[PDB]
Amino acid sequence: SGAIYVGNYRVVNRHLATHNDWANLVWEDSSRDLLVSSTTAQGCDTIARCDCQTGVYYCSSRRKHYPVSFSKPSLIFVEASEYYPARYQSHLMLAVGHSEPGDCGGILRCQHGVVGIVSTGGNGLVGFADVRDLLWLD
Ligand SMILES: CSc1ccncc1NC(=O)N1CCC[C@H](C(N)=O)C1
Ligand SMILES: [Zn+2]
Repeated sequence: SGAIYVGNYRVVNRHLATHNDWANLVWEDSSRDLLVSSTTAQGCDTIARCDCQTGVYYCSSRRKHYPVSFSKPSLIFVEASEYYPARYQSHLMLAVGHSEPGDCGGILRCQHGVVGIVSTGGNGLVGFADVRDLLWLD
């Protein structure tokens, strides 16, 4: 679990969005596993606008942060799950690092701000949904 809070927006994994997120929907994209909902309170986070390929992510299954080198956002094949059929997920960045399903929502940050959130993983890999291209979040 986990979310980014920026301005009057809450960014979550689309497969983990709540009834309240869908009732206050701003934008969603199943191909990116992202959903953004509106909030009444001002958010605590700021978004990176950069081309960093290194950063640090929070891993809830280890209660720890880990450093990572990650690929540029791209179209990656993701196997079927209880949430989606087998498909290509877009704007996804992969890295070597531990992750389990419940780790989705952990933030990846570089020195400039929030880069994205954990969205996929397996066998020593972790994948992050990029948010740096969503200029309207600011
Ligand atoms: C950190 S998620 C993870 C980690 C380790 N084994 C497996 C997984 N699970 C996954 O990758 N998925 C299940 C939830 C929906 C994800 C999607 N973005 O399509 C795919
Ligand atoms: Zn950066």
